[PDB]
Amino acid sequence: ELLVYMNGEFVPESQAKVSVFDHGFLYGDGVFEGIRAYNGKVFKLYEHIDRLYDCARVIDLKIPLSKEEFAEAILETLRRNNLRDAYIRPIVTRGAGDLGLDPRKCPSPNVIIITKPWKGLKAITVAIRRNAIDSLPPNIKSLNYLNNILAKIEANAKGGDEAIFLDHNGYISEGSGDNIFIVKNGTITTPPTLNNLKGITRQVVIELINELEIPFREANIGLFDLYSADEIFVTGTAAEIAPVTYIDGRTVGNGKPGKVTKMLMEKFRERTENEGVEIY
Amino acid sequence: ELLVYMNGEFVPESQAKVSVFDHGFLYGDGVFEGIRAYNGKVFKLYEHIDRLYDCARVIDLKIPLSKEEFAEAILETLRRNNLRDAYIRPIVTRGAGDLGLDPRKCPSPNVIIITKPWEKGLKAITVAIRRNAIDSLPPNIKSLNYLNNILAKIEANAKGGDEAIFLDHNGYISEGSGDNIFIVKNGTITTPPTLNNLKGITRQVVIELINELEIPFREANIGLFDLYSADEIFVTGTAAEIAPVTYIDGRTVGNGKPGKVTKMLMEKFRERTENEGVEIYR
Amino acid sequence: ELLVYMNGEFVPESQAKVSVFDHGFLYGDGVFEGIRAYNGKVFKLYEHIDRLYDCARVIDLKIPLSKEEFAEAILETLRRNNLRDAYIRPIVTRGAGDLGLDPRKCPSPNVIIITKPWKGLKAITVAIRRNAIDSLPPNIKSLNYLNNILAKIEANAKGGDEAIFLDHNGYISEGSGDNIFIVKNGTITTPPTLNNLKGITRQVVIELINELEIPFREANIGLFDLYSADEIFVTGTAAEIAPVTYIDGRTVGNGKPGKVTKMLMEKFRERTENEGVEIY
Amino acid sequence: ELLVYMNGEFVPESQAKVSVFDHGFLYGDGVFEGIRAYNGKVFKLYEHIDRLYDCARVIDLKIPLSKEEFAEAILETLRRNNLRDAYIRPIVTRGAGDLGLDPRKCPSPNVIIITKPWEKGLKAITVAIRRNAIDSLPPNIKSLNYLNNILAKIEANAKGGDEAIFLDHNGYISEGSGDNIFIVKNGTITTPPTLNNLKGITRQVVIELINELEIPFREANIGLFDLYSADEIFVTGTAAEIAPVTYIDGRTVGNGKPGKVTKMLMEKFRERTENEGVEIYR
Amino acid sequence: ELLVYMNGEFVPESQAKVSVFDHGFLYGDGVFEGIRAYNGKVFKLYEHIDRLYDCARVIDLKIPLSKEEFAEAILETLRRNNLRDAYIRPIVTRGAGDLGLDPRKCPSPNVIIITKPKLYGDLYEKGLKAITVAIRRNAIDSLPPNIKSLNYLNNILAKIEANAKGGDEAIFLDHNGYISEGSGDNIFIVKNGTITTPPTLNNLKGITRQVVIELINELEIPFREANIGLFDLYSADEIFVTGTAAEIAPVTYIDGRTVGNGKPGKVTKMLMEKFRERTENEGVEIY
Amino acid sequence: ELLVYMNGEFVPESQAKVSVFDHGFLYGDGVFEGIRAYNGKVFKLYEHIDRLYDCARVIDLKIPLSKEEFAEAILETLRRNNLRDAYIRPIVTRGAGDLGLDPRKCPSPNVIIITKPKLYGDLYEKGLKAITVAIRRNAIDSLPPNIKSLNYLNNILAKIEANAKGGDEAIFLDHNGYISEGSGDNIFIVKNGTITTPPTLNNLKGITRQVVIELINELEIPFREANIGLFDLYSADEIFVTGTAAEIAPVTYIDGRTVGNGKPGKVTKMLMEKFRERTENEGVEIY
Ligand SMILES: *Cc1c(COP(=O)(O)O)cnc(C)c1O
Ligand SMILES: *Cc1c(COP(=O)(O)O)cnc(C)c1O
Ligand SMILES: *Cc1c(COP(=O)(O)O)cnc(C)c1O
Ligand SMILES: *Cc1c(COP(=O)(O)O)cnc(C)c1O
Ligand SMILES: *Cc1c(COP(=O)(O)O)cnc(C)c1O
Ligand SMILES: *Cc1c(COP(=O)(O)O)cnc(C)c1O
Repeated sequence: ELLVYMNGEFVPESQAKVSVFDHGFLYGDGVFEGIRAYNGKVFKLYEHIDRLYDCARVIDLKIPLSKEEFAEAILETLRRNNLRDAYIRPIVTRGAGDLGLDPRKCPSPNVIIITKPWKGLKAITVAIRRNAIDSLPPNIKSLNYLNNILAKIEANAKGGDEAIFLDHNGYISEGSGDNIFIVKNGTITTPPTLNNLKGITRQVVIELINELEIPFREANIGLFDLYSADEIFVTGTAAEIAPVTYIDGRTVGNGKPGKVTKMLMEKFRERTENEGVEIY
Repeated sequence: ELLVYMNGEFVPESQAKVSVFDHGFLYGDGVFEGIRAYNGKVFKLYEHIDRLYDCARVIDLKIPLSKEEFAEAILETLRRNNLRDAYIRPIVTRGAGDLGLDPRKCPSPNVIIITKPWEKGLKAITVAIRRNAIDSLPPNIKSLNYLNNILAKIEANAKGGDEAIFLDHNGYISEGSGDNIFIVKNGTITTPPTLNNLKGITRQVVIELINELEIPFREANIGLFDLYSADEIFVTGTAAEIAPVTYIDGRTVGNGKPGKVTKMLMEKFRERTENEGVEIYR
Repeated sequence: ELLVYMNGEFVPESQAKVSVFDHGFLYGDGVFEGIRAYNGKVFKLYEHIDRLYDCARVIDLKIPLSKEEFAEAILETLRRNNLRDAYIRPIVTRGAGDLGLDPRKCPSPNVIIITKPWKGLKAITVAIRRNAIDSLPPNIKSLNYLNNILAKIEANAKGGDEAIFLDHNGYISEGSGDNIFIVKNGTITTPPTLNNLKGITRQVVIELINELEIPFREANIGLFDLYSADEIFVTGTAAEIAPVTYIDGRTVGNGKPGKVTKMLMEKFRERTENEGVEIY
Repeated sequence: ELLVYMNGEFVPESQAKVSVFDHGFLYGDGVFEGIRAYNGKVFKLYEHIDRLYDCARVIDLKIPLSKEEFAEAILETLRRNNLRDAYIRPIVTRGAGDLGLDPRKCPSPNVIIITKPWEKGLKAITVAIRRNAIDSLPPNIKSLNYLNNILAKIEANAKGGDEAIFLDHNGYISEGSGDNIFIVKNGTITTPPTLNNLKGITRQVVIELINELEIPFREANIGLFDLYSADEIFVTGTAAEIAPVTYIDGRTVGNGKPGKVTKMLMEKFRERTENEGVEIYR
Repeated sequence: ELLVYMNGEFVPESQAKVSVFDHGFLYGDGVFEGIRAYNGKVFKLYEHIDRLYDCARVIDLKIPLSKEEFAEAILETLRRNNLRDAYIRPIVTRGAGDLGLDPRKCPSPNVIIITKPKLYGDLYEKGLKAITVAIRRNAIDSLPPNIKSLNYLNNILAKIEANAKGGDEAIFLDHNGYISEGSGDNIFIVKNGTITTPPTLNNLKGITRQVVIELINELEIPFREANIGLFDLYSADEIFVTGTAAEIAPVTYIDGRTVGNGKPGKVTKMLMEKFRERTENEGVEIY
Repeated sequence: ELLVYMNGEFVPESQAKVSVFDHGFLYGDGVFEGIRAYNGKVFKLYEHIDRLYDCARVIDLKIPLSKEEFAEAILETLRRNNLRDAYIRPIVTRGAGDLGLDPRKCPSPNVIIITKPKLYGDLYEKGLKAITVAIRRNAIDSLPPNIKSLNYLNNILAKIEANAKGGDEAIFLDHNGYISEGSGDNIFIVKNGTITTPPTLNNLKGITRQVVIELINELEIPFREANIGLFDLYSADEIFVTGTAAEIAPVTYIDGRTVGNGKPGKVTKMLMEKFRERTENEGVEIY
């Protein structure tokens, strides 16, 4: 049985439980990460940690471990589970307090680390818009994911593998759990991150694009751009690079993964084979 | 030790815990209520349950109890704890599934019920952060995604406020971080339409009291100009009841003491909580 | 073969054609109506005419017939086709001018009248928003219907019989071609018309609701209201009252037409049997 | 008499007519282009066709000609009319179907090609009506729904303007009613990003000329403040080419005469239309 | 020479000047009113004063006079100039401070009251030609339009558009595309015998507007306070605007378009006559 | 007593007054500048003048002085008061007209120049405590924030919030939720060694801001002009604001939250020192 890190103890999965009084559970008042181990090494471990700490700062939550201790803890929980290929979900919550909202009454944050062993998508645009930048900033990878879940429920009902959000301005934002890229006449465009999330996989992809010297723009786009694109793909830690071959039932290109997307998938695979922090 | 209802079992508080795999924890993927018991009667029990079932429907969650069984579970939890004056927090979550978002992989929801035992105004401040928008995370869902509200509270804590007041994206007043808002100006009471806030049970009772008293009343969008020129402000909710707001953004509301109308509504509300409700021990 | 009214001539359907230089065709620069004849009488003929003329005024288009002459023309084209149960599509365009946009160069509007013989809907909310009140006012029943068509294309791809628009504020607007009503705990709500279209069928329905003394509100609503509604229906000249029994795959009530909706359908049917202008 | 291309036939202008059942007429359900021929060569023929096919794809319309065949049809229509200096208007519509909206009932699109034979600035005015929004009726589609643009022109006609200037809902400058917009301020040229307007072929040529001349250039959102303080303004499009704007909202732009930079771009553009294009008679 | 009230002193017009350091001047940091005297009586004097004090409260400015003392000051300045028919402009400013924004550094508000002695033209025959402006009304959460403040550049910019674009009157929309008001007057429309006017939130809670609604309800004309848009303006049977200085002004053309027959409408004309009657029959006696 | 330039005359401060009928006073209808003299030299004098003339053009106001005559007037008013270190406030107003809004009825603008003799405190140690305000910045299509106008009540309202809410400095968002600026200073952030500042569209095209970007590019610090939001502010390593009066001011706390260690950051401190050097080495000689 896999062990979960809970505040420094390793607890079997079936017994890994949090107080119902934890503000993480009552109010989604916490932050989280998603990280992959490939063949014994943790891909972009430090970058993910840095984002976690930034998100914690945004919600005014003090993580009770230094960054190095957090990295050790992630590594120790993979070893304890004897994992080499894994998805890792670190979570930091506000902890318990009074029953109300007030985070000043919550003296002890809680730290959890879950480790689990490890043709394109039909995407649909959803009616629901992404969380606004001045209500629930979407750059926060928080435990408030019901915006994302409502979009997923739409896609499930409407013939889609993946939901695509616009923002309130009508700009394309992202998928429900992944950043979005388009290819047109050989130029790649992706939205600026402000209205979506500063994806680590997106950042790797951009480095690859610039190394391949493929023309690239970070620019807001709309429905006209999605429906006229030669290729679409989405990016994220779990999905990696995933081709999107239909959009609202419309065929993208010939309906199979495009040339630029398949090229980047191969380069991305190479980076995951060659980089990372050693677990053992 | 108080006991927590958990899927039909009564569990000591200290051991009342949920799987870290529950999407309620992972994603705030659930709904909740807040209910008061006053001297052995639950106030507005059925209006709370009905709202819970509406919010669950909006997030496409089937609660695995009939409404009648939910009512019985709440009353039984109160009884097991010997409570007569209490605050009650029902929660329903999506339960566990895959580690990803998709609620279709979540076969079994969790039902939890927490019971706890139970003139100067509030100083309010308006916050920079806007209310969750009606086409992103509709504020009418009393869900476990409460970081909008907590972000507002963090502002109020830093800015000298007991209560944070939200605007929406249009610039319309919305509500407090956990309470609806009313103003009084030249004998007329105005409160925002519920669309950009939440359909409060307390707010509804108060409208009823207003209409009994024949005080002129409007449900209409308002802005900062209205807050800053009001004769009285108050907020409403299950825990706070009716709470006068005596300062706004450091500005004195009337004479800084609770206003004539607010006080009259406070008295009438107290009478309702004394005289109506569902009896726990019967 | 059915005849079409074209500027006072009656022209067989197969030869009923408009100059490609008509600004109606080049730029959708015209207005239109939809009207039903039931058993020899034209339902709300004068109301539809009045709306046509209001829409023409909004686009600064002078209709070259008085209102009475327009009514005569509609009646004459139904008689000429010997119709008793019909859909009528009157259309007024800018006419031809210079090839550019300028309506001042277009001296002669064109008047066309088409007459054709005559479980709920699964509705889906669409990603595209309704035309804005200060860009292309949706109260104009104009020949610019591509907003409406793009929504229809979404619904067709996404498992829907009917598309439902929000506006830019997130408020519910209407269906792609019909007004929307909801029923909850016995109260009926419909949006104010500003962000949709002042439907004649909607107006009849409201009169019926007030005669049945059913609690009613004209109030903006959102997704929360649609997904928690006991009943939904849409209204329009062609559709009449149409029950909506699914919304984004979610069951409305028991998945069959609700009690209040079926009651109004029966009352509406009675009004169409008893009112109208006689054709013969 | 000039002939119009209509689904492969060449029809005298006076008899070139489409079914009143065509959704192009009923609902403006189609796309169009605008193209110039200069001294027996078509300027930017392929960039126009490519845009037509993009706009058709966005409205989910399959044009029943390959791009190469469309190019041949345009050139043949010009030849049949003996034209050398011309304005060309290709149109593709959805064709006829049911009388209702649904494009699935429309089996056969219509292809039409119209050919016509072919220093003081414009007075511009800003209009009240905003540009069609990017998530309602995306302005980048050169569709037959042009009433947004005609409403603007009606304003300009009533308000003393040769050209109407749109803002978008954010308050950003968008474009003219049928032309893109550029400003010049202290030696730098700025033009809006295309998202809230239309990806003009003329605008693209002009950016190329700007970059050849090494004049500092920005693609950036601008507002009224920028228009009202500009040293020069000009608009661009196939019919107008580069048109100086010498007044804005009655305010004089520079000295009221076309500006130094605008004039230099006008000369360079004229050279391109003289020297590049697809030959009609070859 | 007319006298201007200036903090209790009465100063000839030509000498009535304020320090260049008054934040009223530097920053538009103050509030104002517009009130009319008709035939020796001040119309809605106490209502205008109540609004002044609310606007002041909104900008966190304490007016150093009781409401009753302000009413006496207005009446006194009228008497000292011997006026029977007049327009009155009370102004309260923040006063002088440091050069910076901060109102805490400003100890002493200035109170000024200007008093000055109807538009030429047969308003039963000839209305205003209105244009809708590109600029939008100041937003309810940036510079709330309900404040009758010295910040009137939004309003002046709209007037400049109108001046340039062949209008006598500028009409604002708000950011939502809802009709707001004219540059200085609330707006009403009439359609199929029903009168509509926007809620006041996006414009200003006009006292003339309020009087007109009272007259409307007396006449039993169907009435709606609702948001409206361009479609409503362009299809209206009648349009008029309202405010203290101009009273009820018909709008007979909008953005080119003829309203009705291009003359003031029947409803408008009836309201104009009733309003003028109202101004003869009510008011606070100056003498 | 210091003298104030007033349409060519030099008037002692205490006598420097403007008519209550000047539309500058009634309506905030005018434009201004803020310029500093350091050690006998005026810093970016011609740039400030160019901005004044652009703001005037935006509000359709013709300044009745050539740019060169305006430069001489500023220099002259400094010399007449014998200043070496000073803050200069040129103002141009619409002038007097009729009582109404209409700027056509206003024949004669007023030109005023105020000249007055650094914030107390170790700015290498102690920064500003900033709060984000509920009120949004004036919108780009209602009252364009790029205009340095006499309509500063949006800015004063934000300051009032800050005063009440424990801030030294108010920070505005715009209607889109993008960070705009402080109430009177542009804003910069620093994160992982990259500096970001908003495009000027939703705020004001600051001259201090422009100087700072020049210094940044000299230092080869990575730099982005991009929109940003609350997430960016709350996670920034450093924050500072910029403007003529305050120069470069570190912001060490935002809405409760400690920025870095609560002291001015390394990048900020380097820019402050370089900026001060710049102000010693450039400028138009007064004498
Ligand atoms: C985690 C996440 C992403 C992608 O981030 P990576 O760092 O590539 O895994 C994108 N969007 C949302 C909403 C997410 O939660
Ligand atoms: C629960 C709640 C309310 C008010 O609810 P009552 O039903 O009166 O307890 C108001 N606003 C928010 C955000 C809430 O969560
Ligand atoms: C015609 C129309 C309606 C309904 O109008 P009726 O007068 O009931 O037929 C609603 N919405 C749209 C978009 C329409 O075109
Ligand atoms: C066609 C068009 C343009 C400019 O196009 P060119 O391709 O340069 O002819 C600009 N705006 C609108 C609205 C248009 O229809
Ligand atoms: C004063 C004013 C009005 C009209 O108010 P009255 O009280 O009727 O004089 C309307 N709009 C604006 C902007 C105003 O300043
Ligand atoms: C003057 C001003 C600035 C700063 O500009 P500087 O030219 O650097 O003095 C920034 N914001 C506002 C609102 C201002 O008035």
